[PDB]
Amino acid sequence: GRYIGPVCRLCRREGVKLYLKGERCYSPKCAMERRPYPPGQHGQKRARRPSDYAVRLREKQKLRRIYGISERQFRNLFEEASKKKGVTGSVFLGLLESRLDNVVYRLGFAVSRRQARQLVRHGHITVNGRRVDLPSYRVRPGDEIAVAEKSRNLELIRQNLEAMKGRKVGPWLSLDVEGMKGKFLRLPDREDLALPVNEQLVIEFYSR
Amino acid sequence: PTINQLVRKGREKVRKKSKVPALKGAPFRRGVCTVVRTVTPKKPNSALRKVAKVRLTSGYEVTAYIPGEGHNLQEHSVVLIRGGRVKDLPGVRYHIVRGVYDAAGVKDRKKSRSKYGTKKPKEA
Amino acid sequence: PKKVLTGVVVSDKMQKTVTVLVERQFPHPLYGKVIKRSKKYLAHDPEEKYKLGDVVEIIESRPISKRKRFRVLRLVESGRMDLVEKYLIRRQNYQSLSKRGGKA
Amino acid sequence: MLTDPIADMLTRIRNATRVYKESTDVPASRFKEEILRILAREGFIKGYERVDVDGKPYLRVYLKYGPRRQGPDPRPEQVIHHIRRISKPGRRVYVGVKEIPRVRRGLGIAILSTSKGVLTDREARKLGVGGELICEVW
Amino acid sequence: RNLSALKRHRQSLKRRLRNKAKKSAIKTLSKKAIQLAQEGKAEEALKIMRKAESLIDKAAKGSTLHKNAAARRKSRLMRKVRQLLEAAGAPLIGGGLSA
Amino acid sequence: MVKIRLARFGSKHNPHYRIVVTDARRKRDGKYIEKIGYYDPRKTTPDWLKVDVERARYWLSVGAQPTDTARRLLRQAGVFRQE
RNA sequence: AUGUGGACCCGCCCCUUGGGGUGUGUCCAAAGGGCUUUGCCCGCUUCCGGAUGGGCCCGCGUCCCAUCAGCUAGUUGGUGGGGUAAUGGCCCACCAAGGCGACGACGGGUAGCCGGUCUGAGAGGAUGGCCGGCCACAGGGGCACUGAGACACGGGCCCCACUCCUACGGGAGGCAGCAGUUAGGAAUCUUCCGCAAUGGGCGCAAGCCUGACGGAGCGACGCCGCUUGGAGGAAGAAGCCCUUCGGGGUGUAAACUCCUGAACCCGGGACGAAACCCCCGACGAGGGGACUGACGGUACCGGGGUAAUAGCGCCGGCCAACUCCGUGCCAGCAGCCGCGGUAAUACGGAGGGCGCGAGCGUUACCCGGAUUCACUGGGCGUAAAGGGCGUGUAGGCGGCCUGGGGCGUCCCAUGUGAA
Ligand SMILES: [Mg+2]
Ligand SMILES: [Mg+2]
Ligand SMILES: [Mg+2]
Ligand SMILES: [Mg+2]
Ligand SMILES: [Mg+2]
Ligand SMILES: [Mg+2]
Ligand SMILES: [Mg+2]
Ligand SMILES: [Mg+2]
Ligand SMILES: [Mg+2]
Ligand SMILES: [Mg+2]
Ligand SMILES: [Mg+2]
Ligand SMILES: [Mg+2]
Ligand SMILES: [Mg+2]
Ligand SMILES: [Mg+2]
Ligand SMILES: [Mg+2]
Ligand SMILES: [Mg+2]
Ligand SMILES: [Mg+2]
Ligand SMILES: [Mg+2]
Ligand SMILES: [Mg+2]
Ligand SMILES: [Mg+2]
Ligand SMILES: [Mg+2]
Ligand SMILES: [Mg+2]
Ligand SMILES: [Mg+2]
Ligand SMILES: [Mg+2]
Ligand SMILES: [Mg+2]
Ligand SMILES: [Mg+2]
Ligand SMILES: [Mg+2]
Ligand SMILES: [Mg+2]
Ligand SMILES: [Mg+2]
Ligand SMILES: [Mg+2]
Ligand SMILES: [Mg+2]
Ligand SMILES: [Mg+2]
Ligand SMILES: [Mg+2]
Ligand SMILES: [Mg+2]
Ligand SMILES: [Zn+2]
Repeated sequence: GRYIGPVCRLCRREGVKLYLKGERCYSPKCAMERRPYPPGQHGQKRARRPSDYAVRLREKQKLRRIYGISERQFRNLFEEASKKKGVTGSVFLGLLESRLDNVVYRLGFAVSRRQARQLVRHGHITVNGRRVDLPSYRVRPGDEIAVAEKSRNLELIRQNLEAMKGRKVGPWLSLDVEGMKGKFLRLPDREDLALPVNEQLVIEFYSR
Repeated sequence: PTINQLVRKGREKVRKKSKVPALKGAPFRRGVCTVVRTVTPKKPNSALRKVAKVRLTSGYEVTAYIPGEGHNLQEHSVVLIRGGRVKDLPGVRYHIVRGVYDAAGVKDRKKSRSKYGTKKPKEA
Repeated sequence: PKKVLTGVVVSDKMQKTVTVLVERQFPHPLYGKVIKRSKKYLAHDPEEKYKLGDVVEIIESRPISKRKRFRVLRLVESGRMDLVEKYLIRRQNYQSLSKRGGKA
Repeated sequence: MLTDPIADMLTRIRNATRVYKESTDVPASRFKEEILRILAREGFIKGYERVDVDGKPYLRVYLKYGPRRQGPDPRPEQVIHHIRRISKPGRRVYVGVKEIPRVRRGLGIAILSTSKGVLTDREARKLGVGGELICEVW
Repeated sequence: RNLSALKRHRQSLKRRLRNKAKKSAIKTLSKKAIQLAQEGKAEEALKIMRKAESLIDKAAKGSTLHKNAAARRKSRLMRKVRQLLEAAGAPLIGGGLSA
Repeated sequence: MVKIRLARFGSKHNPHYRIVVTDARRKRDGKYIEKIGYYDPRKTTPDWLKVDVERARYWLSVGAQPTDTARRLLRQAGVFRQE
């Protein structure tokens, strides 16, 4: 699956600006920019008061599409954050942020998570030295995520990591631009993430 | 009831009455068609519904709805059965599986195709 | 530890054997209430010594016959036919409970 | 005959407070006393005394109520919202110390009888004993 | 076909017979001893009880008896012999018995 | 008789045995008498052989009867100190 | 024959069920083989002890029907005897006349039981498939032999049923072992490799045997990981959407802008395997390279490299998603309520949308929601539910005070609760 289709139609249905096109979503043509109505031939008509289901459903899809993930993998992560000790709503977000495909995107090796995903699969990313090619591999803390040696001279990286000069990264990552090797210091707290998402709903959605 | 009464008598549990003796509690039964009659509906419906009496390998003789537009069920066509109550014909509590054995799957159907057992149209 | 029960002799009508009645109160698995419940043991009495009425200690023994696996250890208190009468009337009820009537 | 005298007392009290009696007379027993002793100490009554009534021994029980309230129905909040006989004759209820329940997250109590005497929930757990569980009160 | 552990069958038969005879010798001697005691012929009854003891203990050297099975058989024997003698006998040769 | 041997407990292509006292008539992977150690023949971990060496010598003392492999492993942990 | 010793009858002491000691009497032992030969190896005999395995007995627990209420002749107990490794009516002769049952005996129905498994907030409900433990069976029914152990799946005998041989008298069989065929059925795999690993049987060993096992094969049957990368318009021989041959949507979504490189090609290439054995040292000495890989040239590492499968259900309410045309109580839909009678978001198509995605639906069955058998946790004036009324048997239940006991109840320690 991986969805893998027209991403900006999902920017639009959920209603909030979404970074799936990673690069372009910053230009005045994110389609959410100056066309912010849903897809379809009812895109622009007046929408009635959604059921509580709707509300929870959408807030969940909103979250799942951010990280681009099959519901299979997603619900597995969620049950695991319930079973787990600690406020279960936000243990979720920490697990979701601990995904390698995502940690690569956070460190601006890639412009989209999607791009970052295909970057891992093609063995361009290392972890503690060794190669890893699983988008779902879980980064623990202390782990040093490098760019592949042979991939060091590749186009997209040369470009992408150069534009990473200047930029800051969340206070749980420690990217080093010289030798392209960030470090995963800490599981991110809820205030760290500026996700346009109300996970309380997300919990409540599986609370059915 | 008193505790003592409960200790003496107990509660009594419930029994499942199954609305499908397709026997074995099997999920499908094979059957040989007897009649391919037509039947009228009740309460507030009117039409001519395609039903079939079927002789079962479970050794049963039950009527069974033939879903879909056109069918090809002769006096002796063999056929598969699944559970399914037709709300309108009373005493019809099974469906014929369109697409298996002698029952051709509905032709020219583009929409809900896995029911009605029709192959992917050759639109390639 | 060979099990040791305590009970009431309710029968002396056997050769070197005495039926002992052992009562056991336990609380009910689902309904919580304590329920009395009982069982008859045939016990070995090698000297036709124990008489109908007394209360004896019964002990787990090497078998002595078909359904006779206990010997009579010591005696607790002497006579008390109340227990037997209780056990007697209980039996007498059965005389009814059939097709007609009987003794209540 | 009066089958469960303890239950009767708890009721007798429940019944008296709903019509806001000053005090109520319950037939005396060493046991009903050791309950009121707790009921009193945990602040649910003003206390009890051993009045004689046509020669036979009772226990006058002085009940507490909240302050006079306002709007329609000025009647005061009860201090005994709730009082329930739990172990009843012919369904006796015993708890181990591990099984002693938390009543009202502890804004209420549970009187219970132990071989260390009659105690509250907190009293018993501190003392590490279970017993027959007489009643809830919150 | 022909699993050549039907050889076990051949042997089983061969043995069956060895046991079978060993036992009949005991049964016929033990009987004879008892029936001799029950006549007060004591010297003759012990001279023969003693044979029967041996055969028994011997029987139990191979697999024909072994065990407390032989012990049993001896216990049943000497006990019976003494009683039929104690109906007026006075254990003459007093071979196998200790009075 | 009672033996000391290896009972297989790994995964396909991923063997781990448990060094086991058991009656020889038993299933290989069935009910045993006592576990007394384990073996990771692939040494995927720095701890790939471990023997309760006191206990090993106990069972040996009353006629436990090691497989030739089990004895290797036992020897290595220095059960019988051949010194 | 020798009697270390052990068995047996009678005694003697301790013990207490047949545990241990002791005395006279009686009875009971044995096997040889190999040598790198007079001293080593494997054996043999009796006894005591350990370890492992097992027999038997007992308490408690273990589904449904009372439209099954009475049951029982070895039946219950006894004395004696047979039998066993051993208790026992297990069996036998004789004697007593008992034993069981509403706390469900007798009968009938169903079923291997458990560790666990699914469900559930829990109490509970449901279940016993993989794996592990126990029990029972080996075409059906009986039986003993052999033996430490069997009443013995690939041992024996007899009877029955079926199949094959038959010179017609008589003989041969037994996949519920691996694989395989056939039938039944909605439905369930290869007549594959290997003795390398673990395990077992025999052998001093070398070895041998092992469809135990370790592996491979088939099947989205289940779980987990993974790919299909993604930046552009729209002429109907019966087939591109939305106000009458008309107004926007599909949608940044492309058959072509770079970038990466599943498949596929080439090269290296394993762990699992060190013991058994030989050698020094004493036939277990830190020496054995003595040798051993089915899986398999697979996994894994490196070099080359192509833009490279998408489906299925759904869109009236419950329930996330609406428009056009066809149809006109017809064709049909439907889990429930319900939709279709000419303007149908419910039928059939189309565009568009929603959910999931190597899957998606349907059927079937279990728990759930169901506090709808209610212990937690329900009810019965009128909704279903007080017996037509009494008497009282069994049972359930029991005022105040004191003392003993400690059965219920509570507490501490400990043993078990394997994997
Ligand atoms: Mg042979
Ligand atoms: Mg001799
Ligand atoms: Mg069965
Ligand atoms: Mg429930
Ligand atoms: Mg068969
Ligand atoms: Mg048979
Ligand atoms: Mg043998
Ligand atoms: Mg034998
Ligand atoms: Mg058998
Ligand atoms: Mg066979
Ligand atoms: Mg087979
Ligand atoms: Mg078939
Ligand atoms: Mg297979
Ligand atoms: Mg081997
Ligand atoms: Mg296998
Ligand atoms: Mg190696
Ligand atoms: Mg070898
Ligand atoms: Mg809706
Ligand atoms: Mg439909
Ligand atoms: Mg219309
Ligand atoms: Mg429609
Ligand atoms: Mg619908
Ligand atoms: Mg998958
Ligand atoms: Mg329920
Ligand atoms: Mg209730
Ligand atoms: Mg109700
Ligand atoms: Mg009425
Ligand atoms: Mg009524
Ligand atoms: Mg009335
Ligand atoms: Mg009464
Ligand atoms: Mg009473
Ligand atoms: Mg009382
Ligand atoms: Mg007590
Ligand atoms: Mg415990
Ligand atoms: Zn966007």
